[PDB]
Amino acid sequence: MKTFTAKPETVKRDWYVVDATGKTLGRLATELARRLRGKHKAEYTPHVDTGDYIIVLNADKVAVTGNKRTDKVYYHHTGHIGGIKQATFEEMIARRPERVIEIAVKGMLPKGPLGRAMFRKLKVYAGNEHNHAAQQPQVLDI
Amino acid sequence: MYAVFQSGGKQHRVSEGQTVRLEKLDIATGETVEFAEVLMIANGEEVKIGVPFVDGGVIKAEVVAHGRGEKVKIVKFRRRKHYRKQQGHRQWFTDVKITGISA
Amino acid sequence: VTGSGKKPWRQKGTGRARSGSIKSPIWRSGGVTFAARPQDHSQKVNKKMYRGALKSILSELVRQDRLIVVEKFSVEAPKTKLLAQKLKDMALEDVLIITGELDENLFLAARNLHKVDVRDATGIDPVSLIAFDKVVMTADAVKQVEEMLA
Amino acid sequence: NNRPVYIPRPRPPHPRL
Amino acid sequence: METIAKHRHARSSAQKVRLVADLIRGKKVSQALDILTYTNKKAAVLVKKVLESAIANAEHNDGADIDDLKVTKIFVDEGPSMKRIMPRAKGRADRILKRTSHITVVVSDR
Amino acid sequence: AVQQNKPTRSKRGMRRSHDALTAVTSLSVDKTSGEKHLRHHITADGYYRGRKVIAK
Amino acid sequence: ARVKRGVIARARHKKILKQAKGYYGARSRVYRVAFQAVIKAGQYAYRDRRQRKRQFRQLWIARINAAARQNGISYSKFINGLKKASVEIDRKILADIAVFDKVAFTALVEKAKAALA
RNA sequence: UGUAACGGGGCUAAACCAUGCACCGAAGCUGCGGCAGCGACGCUUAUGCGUUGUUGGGUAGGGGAGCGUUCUGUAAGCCUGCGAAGGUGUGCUGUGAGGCAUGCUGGAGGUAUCAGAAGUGCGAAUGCUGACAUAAGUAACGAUAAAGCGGGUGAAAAGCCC
RNA sequence: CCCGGCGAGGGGAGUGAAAAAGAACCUGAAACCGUGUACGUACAAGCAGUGGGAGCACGCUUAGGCGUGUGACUGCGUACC
Repeated sequence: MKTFTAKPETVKRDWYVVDATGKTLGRLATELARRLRGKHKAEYTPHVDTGDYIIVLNADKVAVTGNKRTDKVYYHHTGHIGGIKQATFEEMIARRPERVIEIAVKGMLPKGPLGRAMFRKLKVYAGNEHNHAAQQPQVLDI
Repeated sequence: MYAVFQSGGKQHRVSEGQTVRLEKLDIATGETVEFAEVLMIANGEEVKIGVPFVDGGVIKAEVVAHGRGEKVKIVKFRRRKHYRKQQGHRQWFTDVKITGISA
Repeated sequence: VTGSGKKPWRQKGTGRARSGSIKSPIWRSGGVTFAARPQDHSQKVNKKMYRGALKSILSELVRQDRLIVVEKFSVEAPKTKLLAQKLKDMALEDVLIITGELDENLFLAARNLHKVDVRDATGIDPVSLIAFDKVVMTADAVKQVEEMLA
Repeated sequence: NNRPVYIPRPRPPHPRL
Repeated sequence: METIAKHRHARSSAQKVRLVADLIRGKKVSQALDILTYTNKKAAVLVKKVLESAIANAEHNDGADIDDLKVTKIFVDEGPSMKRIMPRAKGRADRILKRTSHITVVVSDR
Repeated sequence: AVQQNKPTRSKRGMRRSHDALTAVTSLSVDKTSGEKHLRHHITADGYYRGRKVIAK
Repeated sequence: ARVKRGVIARARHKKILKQAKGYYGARSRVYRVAFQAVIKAGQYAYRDRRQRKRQFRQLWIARINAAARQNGISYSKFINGLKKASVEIDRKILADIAVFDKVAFTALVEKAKAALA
């Protein structure tokens, strides 16, 4: 018969906490994208957001191997005559340590309205504390 | 309480007392048909196929209708090459209702 | 087509399609690319082929019993009423009367009868034999047929 | 509906040789 | 009741009159009348005359009590256009369309 | 200076969305004669703030 | 024998426009544009009659892979175990079982693990 | 012009070398259902095949077989004012061009089957004629000699009369 | 007869088998322009479709779907000659 399709209304989404201390940026980010997309669930549907809410703590403690800590450069254009701005990994960490983790996940997710929707589930914090204790955020070891 | 069986080259998962549409069969509309090629039978207890097609599992089914499927329009068009072609297709199907599933 | 050969407008400079005359076939009110002319549609048929078809037609009428041979067929007076009565008792409504000799009395009687035709053996055509449901031939009319058919 | 009559030269006399 | 009333072949363009029509759509006749009275458009007096006629038709040919009447439907449709020739520079000619319209107003007590 | 493609009726309506007129919806009633008139304007018969000002 | 083509031409145009119903703008109103839209829809329909089969195949594999991993085995290992165990269930049924009957899938992965070991 | 010499994220193995076992992956191959061409044989003998093997991407182009439109005969026959043609929807039907039945408008013509003849099929030709869009309620309203007020007429007056 | 400027145009009445046969008059298609109803649309990028597809609004037997309309989201996809 017709293949099962998850209905967005009747989807259960869980809350998890991931400690991002001493974790490789890319390998941690790759796992987060998988959970946010919902590919880990047997009811995964490409056109439905079946993912789960993920809280990431200690963003500033993320680790990178090699010289990426100083050689990795993030470029962004401001849409002006010469508005090309670059920041290294240290500069990003000092300014906004959470943004680097968000940038990594941003590029590991599909582009489109559904991709933006599942990205909004991620909640990255620089410190070790979060204000989402009312969501029963069970600890996820990964 | 459902079983999996192979009928027309594609497997079907049918529960008791439900109608399933499958490829045309050389059976009149008012005769029972047998499906001894049962891939899997599921119940409160689970039984699998150590050898394919279980050991004695059979499915009793009754033919209902021998209609044709919805018309499908096939269009072949080559851009700028002065070649256009049209065609139609209606696939034959057989509606069968599962009457009994053995063990 | 009535008109003049003057070019509607100059070849170049105008922003619209090149035109040569107001009478071009792709123009309104004047044209017809291949105009018809009075022609003869008559086609040749060999004498033997005409005779063979006529012989073939006569044989099959006999086979389908659509041909009835009788003695002299005549009407005493030029009255359509008499002819209608004579054909009524014979259960014939659409008949082609073929007689060896054409008499004005029979010709006038059947003139106003659409379903009835009166003809001579010489003036016999395949279409009339096929079209008419029944054909009645007199003894004299029969004889002239073989002579002309040979 | 009706063709114009003046039909001036719309092209500009400026050859790009 | 239907009690339709229309004015056909108005000289005003359908677009221009259609702005005035949207103002009074669905409103009561009492509020519609003074809204048009103080609207500074030519279409205002064209529509107002049609609305007056519709109210009169309802009062005379149909039931009375025009106080509780509303303009249930009002629409403007493009009418026949008159083609005119207007000379332009360099001997060219262009077509001027004098656009007309039909104004239809429907009022009912329910 | 001239369009390359004719705009649709959708774009035409979208541009015209701002052309809608607005009703005055601010008709005041004269103190004495009780005649509807535009605010800060004399009545049709020639009244303003109650007292007659036109006398014609 | 002059022949007028008004009736036939109008019939053909109506047939195309009927097939172009629901398209946006002139694609559903104008015949010249509607004919192109209808033809293109025909090409896409023919092409997507084949992409549908592979698109659903990918969806079933993703569902099986998620279910198998949840049971503690990779998709590639799980399928290999079934082949070794002589199980002819295809992806469509496997994905259907995983979504609905978790116990049946648990038995399948257990059977696959035994065959591999 | 802007990272801009992995497609990107990102990777210290998610790079490279050697070996191995898995899996994904096309309209390829196989399975199931259906259609058509060609060559054989068992038999029907102007046709089905209990069958058999194989073929079926296609421009220029060659070959074969068909649909539909107007008119002629069949036809003073047949359908039709308890409703023809045309128009507009819907539902069936054929591998196709198409066909059939019917709701509403329409108001008096239409035509089976089988043959015959073509002004026999349009999306393009800066095609021709008409109708209607677009730009757009945009530019402009034709000498920068100039108007203001009172009264009159009128449904209405900056433009008419005083 | 009524609205209107002793207008235009219209609503009644009447004539007629029929007045969406009213002289702008048989039939009255398409482009084009409107009013009403259902659904969608103001954080989302491209030949505007196609495959999958939730929700909503209408009807049908059954109480599960089937049909009709719309169509969020998603894979693929750069008109014709």
